[PDB]
Amino acid sequence: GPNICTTRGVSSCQQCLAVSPMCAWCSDEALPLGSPRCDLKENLLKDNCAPESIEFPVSEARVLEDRPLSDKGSGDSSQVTQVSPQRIALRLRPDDSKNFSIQVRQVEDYPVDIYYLMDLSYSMKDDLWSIQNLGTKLATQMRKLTSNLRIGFGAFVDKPVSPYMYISPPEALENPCYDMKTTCLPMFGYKHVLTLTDQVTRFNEEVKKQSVSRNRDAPEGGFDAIMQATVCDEKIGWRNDASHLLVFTTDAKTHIALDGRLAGIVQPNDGQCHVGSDNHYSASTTMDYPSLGLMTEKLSQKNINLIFAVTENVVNLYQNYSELIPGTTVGVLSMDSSNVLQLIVDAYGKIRSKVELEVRDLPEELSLSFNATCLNNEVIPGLKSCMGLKIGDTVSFSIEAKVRGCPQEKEKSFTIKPVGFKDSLIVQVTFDCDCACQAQAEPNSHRCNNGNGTFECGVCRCGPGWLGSQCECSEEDYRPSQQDECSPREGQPVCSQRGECLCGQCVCHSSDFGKITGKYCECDDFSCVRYKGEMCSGHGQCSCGDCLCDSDWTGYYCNCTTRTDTCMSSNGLLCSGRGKCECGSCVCIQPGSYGDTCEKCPTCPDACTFKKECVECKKFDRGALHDENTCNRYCRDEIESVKELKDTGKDAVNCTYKNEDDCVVRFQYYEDSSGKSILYVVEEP
Amino acid sequence: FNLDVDSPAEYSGPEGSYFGFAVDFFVPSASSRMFLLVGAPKANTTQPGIVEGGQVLKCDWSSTRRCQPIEFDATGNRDYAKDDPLEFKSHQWFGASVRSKQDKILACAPLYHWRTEMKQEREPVGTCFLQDGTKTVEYAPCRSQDIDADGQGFCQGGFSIDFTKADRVLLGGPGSFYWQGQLISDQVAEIVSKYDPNVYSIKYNNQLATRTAQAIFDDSYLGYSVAVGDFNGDGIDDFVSGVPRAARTLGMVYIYDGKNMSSLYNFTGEQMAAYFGFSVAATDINGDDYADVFIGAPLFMDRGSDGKLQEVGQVSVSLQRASGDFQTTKLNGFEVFARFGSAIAPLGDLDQDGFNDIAIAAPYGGEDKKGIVYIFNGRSTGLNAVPSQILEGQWAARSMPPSFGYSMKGATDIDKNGYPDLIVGAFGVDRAILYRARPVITVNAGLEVYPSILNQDNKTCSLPGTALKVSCFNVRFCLKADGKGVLPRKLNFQVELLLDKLKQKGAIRRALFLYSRSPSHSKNMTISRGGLMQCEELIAYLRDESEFRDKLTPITIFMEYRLDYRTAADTTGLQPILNQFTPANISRQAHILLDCGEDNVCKPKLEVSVDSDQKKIYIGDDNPLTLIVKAQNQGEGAYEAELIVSIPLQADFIGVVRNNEALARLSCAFKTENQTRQVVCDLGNPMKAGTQLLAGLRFSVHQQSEMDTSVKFDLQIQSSNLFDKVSPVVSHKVDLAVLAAVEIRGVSSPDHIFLPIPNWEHKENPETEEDVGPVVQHIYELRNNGPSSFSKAMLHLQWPYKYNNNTLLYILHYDIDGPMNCTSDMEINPLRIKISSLDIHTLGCGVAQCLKIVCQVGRLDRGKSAILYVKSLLWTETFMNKENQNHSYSLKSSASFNVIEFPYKNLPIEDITNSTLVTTNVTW
Amino acid sequence: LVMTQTPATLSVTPGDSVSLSCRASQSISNHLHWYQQKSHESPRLLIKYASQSISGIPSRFSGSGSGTDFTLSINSVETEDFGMYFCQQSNSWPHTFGGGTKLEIKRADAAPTVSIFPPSSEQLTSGGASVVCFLNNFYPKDINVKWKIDGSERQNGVLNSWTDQDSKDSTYSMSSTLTLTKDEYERHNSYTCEATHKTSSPIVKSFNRNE
Amino acid sequence: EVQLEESGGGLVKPGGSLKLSCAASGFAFSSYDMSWVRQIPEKRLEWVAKVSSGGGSTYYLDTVQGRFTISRDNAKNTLYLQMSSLNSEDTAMYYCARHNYGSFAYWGQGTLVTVSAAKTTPPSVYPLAPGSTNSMVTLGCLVKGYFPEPVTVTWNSGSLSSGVHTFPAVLQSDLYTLSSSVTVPSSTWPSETVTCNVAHPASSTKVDKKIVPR
Repeated sequence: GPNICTTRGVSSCQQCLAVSPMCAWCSDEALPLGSPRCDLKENLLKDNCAPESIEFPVSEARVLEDRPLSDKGSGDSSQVTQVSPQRIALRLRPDDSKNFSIQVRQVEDYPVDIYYLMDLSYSMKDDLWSIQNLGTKLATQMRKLTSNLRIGFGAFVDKPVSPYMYISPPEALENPCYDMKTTCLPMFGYKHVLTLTDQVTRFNEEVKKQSVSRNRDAPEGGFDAIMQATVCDEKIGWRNDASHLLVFTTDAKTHIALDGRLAGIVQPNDGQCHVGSDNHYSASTTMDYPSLGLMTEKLSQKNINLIFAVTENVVNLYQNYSELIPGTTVGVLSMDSSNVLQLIVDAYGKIRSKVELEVRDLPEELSLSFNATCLNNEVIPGLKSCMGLKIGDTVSFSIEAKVRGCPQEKEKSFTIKPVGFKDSLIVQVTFDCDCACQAQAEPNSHRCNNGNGTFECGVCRCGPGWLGSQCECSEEDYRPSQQDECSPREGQPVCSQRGECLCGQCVCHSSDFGKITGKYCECDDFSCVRYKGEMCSGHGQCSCGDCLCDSDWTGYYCNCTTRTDTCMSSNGLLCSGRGKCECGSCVCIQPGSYGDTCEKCPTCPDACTFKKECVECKKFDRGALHDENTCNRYCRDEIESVKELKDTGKDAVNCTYKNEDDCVVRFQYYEDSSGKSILYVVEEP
Repeated sequence: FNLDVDSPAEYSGPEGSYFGFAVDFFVPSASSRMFLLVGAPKANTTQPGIVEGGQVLKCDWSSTRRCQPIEFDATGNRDYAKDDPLEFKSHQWFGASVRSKQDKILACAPLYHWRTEMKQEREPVGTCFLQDGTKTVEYAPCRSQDIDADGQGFCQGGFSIDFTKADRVLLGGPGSFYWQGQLISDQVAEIVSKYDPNVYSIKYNNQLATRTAQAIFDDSYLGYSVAVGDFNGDGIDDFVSGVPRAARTLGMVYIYDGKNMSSLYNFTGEQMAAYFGFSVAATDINGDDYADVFIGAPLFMDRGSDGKLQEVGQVSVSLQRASGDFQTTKLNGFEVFARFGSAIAPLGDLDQDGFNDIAIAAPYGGEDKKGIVYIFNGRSTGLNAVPSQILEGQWAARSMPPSFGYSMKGATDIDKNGYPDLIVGAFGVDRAILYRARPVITVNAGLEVYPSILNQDNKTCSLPGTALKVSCFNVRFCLKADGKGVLPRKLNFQVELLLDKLKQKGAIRRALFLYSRSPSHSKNMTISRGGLMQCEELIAYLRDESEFRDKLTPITIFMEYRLDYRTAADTTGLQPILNQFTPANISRQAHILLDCGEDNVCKPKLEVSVDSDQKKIYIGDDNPLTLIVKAQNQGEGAYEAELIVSIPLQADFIGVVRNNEALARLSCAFKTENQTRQVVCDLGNPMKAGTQLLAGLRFSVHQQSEMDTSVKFDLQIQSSNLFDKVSPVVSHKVDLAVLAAVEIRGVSSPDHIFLPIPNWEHKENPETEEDVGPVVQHIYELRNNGPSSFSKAMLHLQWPYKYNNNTLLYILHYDIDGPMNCTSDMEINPLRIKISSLDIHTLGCGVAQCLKIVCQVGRLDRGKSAILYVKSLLWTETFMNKENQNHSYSLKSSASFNVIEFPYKNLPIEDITNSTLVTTNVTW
Repeated sequence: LVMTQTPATLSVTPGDSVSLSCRASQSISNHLHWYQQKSHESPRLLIKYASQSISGIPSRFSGSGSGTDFTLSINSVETEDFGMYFCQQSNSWPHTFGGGTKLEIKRADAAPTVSIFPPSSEQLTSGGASVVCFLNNFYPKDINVKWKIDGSERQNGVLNSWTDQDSKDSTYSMSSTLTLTKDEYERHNSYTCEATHKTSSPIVKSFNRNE
Repeated sequence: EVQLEESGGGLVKPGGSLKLSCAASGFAFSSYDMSWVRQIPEKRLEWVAKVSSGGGSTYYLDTVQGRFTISRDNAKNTLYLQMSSLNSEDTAMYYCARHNYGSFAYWGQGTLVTVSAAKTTPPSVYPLAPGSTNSMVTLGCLVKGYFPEPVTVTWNSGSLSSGVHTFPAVLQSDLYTLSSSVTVPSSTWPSETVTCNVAHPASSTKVDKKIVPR
């Protein structure tokens, strides 16, 4: 009957739901302060509260929308779908949870939007020349990955300001390379040239039309260019139903956030688009560089993968930046850039080998635990991702959505999406902690029989100044009567020490360092045994001084674990199969075995007196292992009969025993037959 | 924590000039009036032909907020040709970096450009303007024949600045030598004295500079940030130079000897593009007279609980040691993009507590990203990483946000009290704010009640409006306004008295005051100088017994305090604050007398005795022990009754037993308080006479060591009562015992031998196993089953050998393990059995002459197995009888033992003895 | 690229202000320089990079402009400002110069000193005869010089040369040489040099071979 | 102070070759770009060629390229221009110049190059004396038939500088003619001698001509 909420939720209909998923509470005077309250649904149900007055909400896992996952990227009309659930309805109760799953496929033939963002520093003039054959060739090789690929183009040459640019010391650097019998272009920060197009032959021509500029400061403006290419969807030509590949091609180290201080650039980068009608970054002289933080958030939020097509001698910085820009990839570029075709095809294949989920707008009170199915039906806990996938393969994530306490009565949208994917799961989450009869309540002073109080969930509830079992003994004074069962067995305390009986219920006057709950002031939130300066070492919660252990802990002080890896032996058996596990350690078995797993046993009757027991049952149907029906699993040794126990010359133990039939049987116990235990039992005892 | 944000001195200049880039504080020997310096890089001015040159303005902190320019110059570009700048004063950012000492202000322009007569190339050398009193000097060692990027042409002297103790100037020039950087250092005195306006390439005799480095250091920016301090032990302050792109963009901080540009110390960042070196500051945080280095890394990416990279900003703390071996901690921003490493600056001693400390800027933090500055005290072991208070921007972005704390200075006492302020810049708002430190008052308040125990019949007070008398009590309120530094002698305290706090919340008002006829009273108290604990007294009325039923519930009396502000503040708006660790909630409980005889005194008669459920604790395990403690009340009741028992830690308390309805369920604490170990049960606060509380107190007694013969628990019950607060102590002992049963076992490897062994023949002098006979291994073992270990035992073996004159068992080898050593009387292996590679019927030791083998057995742990194996051969001659066929035999040895000595020397000890027979059945 | 420079010639009275204009066919950013060239002297940089003056060049000279249109202004022109001016483009290969402007200084009108010389005996010996007329210290530069032989105008064989404007007095001198064959010379009696100039009514100098 | 001095100009037959030198001092020669700029008889300036500070990059006027070479010796502080396949269009005053980022900050004095099939000819110098009275008397000398330019005229070996006007040469049919005048007080002439001194470097000829009364 009396279980948890018996003492913890009786004072409040919201509290009983706050306290435990098993509790219910009747209304409409079904059990008009009969005796038990809250308890378990089933106890009230049996004690005349079977009708739906019980106010017993349950948690639920429902799917609002499940458009089926698609096999092919070109399969337009119905939107090509990359994940299975689309919209999910989640209903929680306090300290409860529900499971769901996320199926994600690396859909085959999925369209590709690729932008070629080029380093336009003078060392690249021969690259622009080599690249004259790309676009056409890049797309051609990519036709195998997908039938639909678009190619765009842009460039960067660093911020056109005093310390980066040759400062325009003279006029001569307004249109540079006058220094070396040639001509080249001025510095522009970031430029956009070609939006993404299916007419990829346009790239061949657009790159031939370009030429390089001069940079004094070796570090590149590549981070502004990446961020703008990443952010400016409207010009870059990113279509949401496509993978976005930003290819960054360069021969040099990048310039980063707050380095811009040298040019008087101190304005924070807000991660916004600043490219105007001239397809030019107008912020190139006023805004600083984006941080690794900003790049990561914007490319993740908008599903842009970055490919670093970087020459060999600077790879160390790009690889290290990618570690701090998750989801990106870095390859090695040839000095003539002829391998961009291959670099990109492999970079794409690498990008599509990882499935990773991110949850947007997740509230502080909810915890989403993941177990990721990386292979077959095996799941690894603590993972938002799986590695080693091919295009056309799937990944399956198991998610547990748990809520702590009782968060506010608002509907929140948890967006669970693979990174780089447009499709996402919207989980719509609400919290059922109220009783319907909590809202359907009209306190109104009167109605609590003859009195002044409140009313909820089918019963009256007089507050301070009126209290009583129903409506009486405001501050005692009608109290020196009625007695009542204020304590078990009528042992006559006023109320279990910390409290006093008040007209059928006790009132706890204590208000120091915690709370007291229950009819007889039974539950002390603050009073239990410390293990090392803390109640039960922080490995459980207390209720009435009784500590309720957490997962994988036991004992009064919750310091005895139920974890067994520390008492497990090298053979996979707890206590090596000969001993008892206790508090993460091992209790010695009678023959005299010793050590953490009973590894050593110098006294132990030789194995022959333990192995005969197996032979005696597996072959002769006698012994403890026969009577206990245990030999078949206990003895995993191979036992063979032989006509003769031969001079093997190897590690064979000569064992012997006299049986129930007054016969003497000899056998040999041989160790390490390619890791197996082999017994040779004479056919003729 | 004492830095207000209520009445800061708010200073600002013309819009768009970026006032707030750099701040400083000017304190000339010339006067008692000090000024704040605020730099404004894009400021326009008088200088003809110059736009966005920048300027530093001087501001009087005593009201008079107008800022005015420092007259460093007034003229246009230095000419060569007429109207051809030889130096470009435009777009140079003066005020980007500002610093001063005494009567000298040195302003920087990191984008100051020069023309060299040698080549028509504008170069970003960066220079400073020195205002010496009324004399102006150009400071630019960065300008020389080394005209370009290879040289000093790109130094951009001016991104960072400082001065050493005494008078050296530290000018960072991060763009030098292809942005490797350079720290430029000179005595300001030489700069002033040796300056010639017709030469822009003046070299100074004491000039120091970081030497040109290898290409390895390209783009490192030494000079973006600089500080000074006593790093290389004593003498001249060294130079702390931030080099944010050193170490492959991780960043490094170099400490150079103040007297010579050679690296002394090198610190680095752990993360790429964190910008370790944006803000370098130094301070003696531990109060031990040695500067440490705190390095801001504003773009630092931390790792959250979900594995995400969070841009928060880091402050890397390297704490100095005499050996030069720096210890370290890290501070980090809380919010994303709230770049915490942007500025570190001295605060000095925020509470005048002996520690030098700092404040940390996170300029882009806060909802509405205004900028947050974190203030905390120093500690003898480091920094208190958690802010006690923060300063926040009060202005919205016009365009770009203010970036509060971008620049910062402190550790200066601007007002009369020696509690330093923070000058916090906000360049994006063209502003800088002076956050002043307020005096701190520790207020010791106390509340006492004389008739703490009340008697409702003692109606001695007159109620002013009636002919009736009142049972009453005296409530006293005292105040100590203690404070240091400069605070008004007279402080104003507002105090409220609340009576019956716990009942006014909807219950009957059990008590009220005699004159106000209400449960409350208040007054404004004037407390002066500190220690002058003046007081007021109020008299309370206990309400008529004919109406209110309470008898046990305490009357609580509370003090609530507020320290006032306008009436306790200076003329500068510097209001006082009370100490952050001082409560403003003080109370006393009063109780009503119940029973207590004609004497009107609660006179408890507290007694305790116990019943032990278990009398023994075994040595070597966790032995449960439950003691039933009986708490009696044979006199009057008690107030705040408790059971106190002193328990050795080895007796680990579990709790009060809930498994026996005969016992009271008492809540019970477990604690250690000031070299004690104690268990405390809740016997009920309002204890009444005749109450009997019995409870079981359960312990687990470990005590595995060679301890005392018994475990002692000291028990008493007590109260907070007027009379006889503590019961006599009952001292309870539980016997400890040595329990060490040892089991003797053994086995003969084969249990039997058959006589017709193949190829077993007699030889006059047999060799090898084959000419002697079967090998039998006899195992004997002592196993410790009882929990108590032991130090010494013997294992005694009797090996039957000579039956009549026939030698049966020849011991090949004694295979002994564990702490065991065998001694034999008779020769062992007399037959020279070099084999290795491993009363007729009963041939007992009482029949066949036996060998005596005694094995000493040393210390054994519980569960340990002490083994003796006897490997022996059965010799053919002595089994193959000659006289008449043969007989079946039982060859029987005997193993006896005696455990003699235990480490548990003070405990009762019993010898542990037993024996086992081991036999082989030899048949045909 | 073509650099058009106007005006080609300029007459400026001391104390008056002038300006020159340079036009480029395409945009040359600020990559335009200005030079001055005085008589029998080399060009000197005046203004570099459209507005940056040099070191010992007066403030009176101020350059301005960007892209396609540049100016060089001279406030209060001094006598010493006489001479040629050139702009030059340094944007694109080959570097190009404008046509150049000849700056002249205006001063008080001055009539010429005219002196007539007969052929020397030494020239007559070799078979030639050059009659020489010098017209010195005059202003404005525009003067009409005619030769009359026995009253009849002659053009064949007459060679003129004008000096560049004098740096001290801002005046001009010219030399008119009438070269004939000795036998032709000996067929005529009167040789006259006629100079028509403002300030007057031609000025005439004569020589009679029969005197 | 920057010093630039060009040399090696002179009369070259069409299709011929000629090397010009320009010595430099007073500056770090190897730290600056060098150029040749020529002034064509119409008084138009034309850039001819540029050599980078280290000599690595060399730029030429398109109508010059393949015929001219610009080079320098940074140890000898001397700039060179080796011309070949010369035409009449190449006749000009050649000036070496030092760069300041696209400008020609410092210029030489100039070396005159004449491309022509005409032969070197010395001047015939004739006196100009008045025909058989005032406070001042004007005298002169006619310098006729010389080739190529230049010719230098002084009076009384440089002693008489006042009253002197030397006219620019006029080219008539492959020969140049110039005149020079001198005004002296009438009371000092013929009492004092006035002599016209004519130097013609191309033919190493110097002629002293006394002006005597007619």
